Amino acid sequence: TEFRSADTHNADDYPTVAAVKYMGELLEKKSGGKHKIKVFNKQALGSEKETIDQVKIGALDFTRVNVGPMNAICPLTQVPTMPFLFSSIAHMRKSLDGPVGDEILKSCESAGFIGLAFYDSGARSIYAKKPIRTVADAKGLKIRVQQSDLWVALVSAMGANATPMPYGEVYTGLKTGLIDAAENNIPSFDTAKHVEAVKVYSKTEHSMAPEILVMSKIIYDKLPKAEQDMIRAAAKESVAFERQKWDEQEAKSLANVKAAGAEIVEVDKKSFQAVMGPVYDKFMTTPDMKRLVKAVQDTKAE
Ligand SMILES: O=C(O)[C@H]1O[C@@H](O)[C@H](O)[C@@H](O)[C@H]1O
Ligand SMILES: [Cl-]
Ligand SMILES: [Cl-]
Ligand SMILES: [Cl-]
Repeated sequence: TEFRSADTHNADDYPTVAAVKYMGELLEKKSGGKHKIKVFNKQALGSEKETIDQVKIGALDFTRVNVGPMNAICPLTQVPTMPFLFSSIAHMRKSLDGPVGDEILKSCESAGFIGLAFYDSGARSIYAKKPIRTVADAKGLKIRVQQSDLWVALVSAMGANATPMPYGEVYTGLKTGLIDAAENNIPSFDTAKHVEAVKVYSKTEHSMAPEILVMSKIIYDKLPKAEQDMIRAAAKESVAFERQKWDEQEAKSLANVKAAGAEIVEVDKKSFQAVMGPVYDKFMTTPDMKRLVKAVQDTKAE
């Protein structure tokens, strides 16, 4: 069959878009040409929230979203969203590739989603019209976040005025001053054109919330076991491809925004980490969540 998958990003070569296209190529190979994936980027099939609901009801086969908008519907996705959980991108990758990530992926089935892969999304940092070097600088800042209660809390802990909005509304919001700031990785800051509106990128690195690729359980459950396995393998094998593309995009977008006049600022990251204890207290509240946070931070470096 020809499966459909959604992505919000406009660029046809954005790493997440390229990665699901690569997954499709692998699936064609593994299935002897039976199965294919068509990737609808440019939010053609809806916002992240909308596509999650379409996958839930089986109208859409796959969606590639960030964990943020999955925080309510698949609560263990909150774990890798948590601020300053991971010590480095290497730590994140090892954690997500191992038993922690695999358990989180499996946990979404209870809500109607087959979790297939985590893709890299770098670290998210504040961008605004002024430098945010300490948490005091963030006080009162009108900053967009994703549609997630955890995210509202995360940024509120900095003293900021968290403003949940869909991704597609952020560019115009920044241009018109409806919002002061937002937060994201550099490729998003670049490719969504947020850098056109605000130039100061303060490296708070306050989350490494990854992307998650999910399939509709309704659709998955009707496929033969052998074909379910092909899909899972193709997704898993696409992660290494996504990461190589992601590394390249990190560099390309950094060059783009520096050339465009962005001011990249180092910050007192401990200032921001020091306010996050209550976020763990208020969100990491179940045995599974506590166990998985601990497993992540018990992970040994290579
Ligand atoms: O902030 C957002 O809404 C966006 O952030 C990006 O990092 C992510 O790649 C998008 O899928 C979307 O979640
Ligand atoms: Cl395609
Ligand atoms: Cl969106
Ligand atoms: Cl944001």
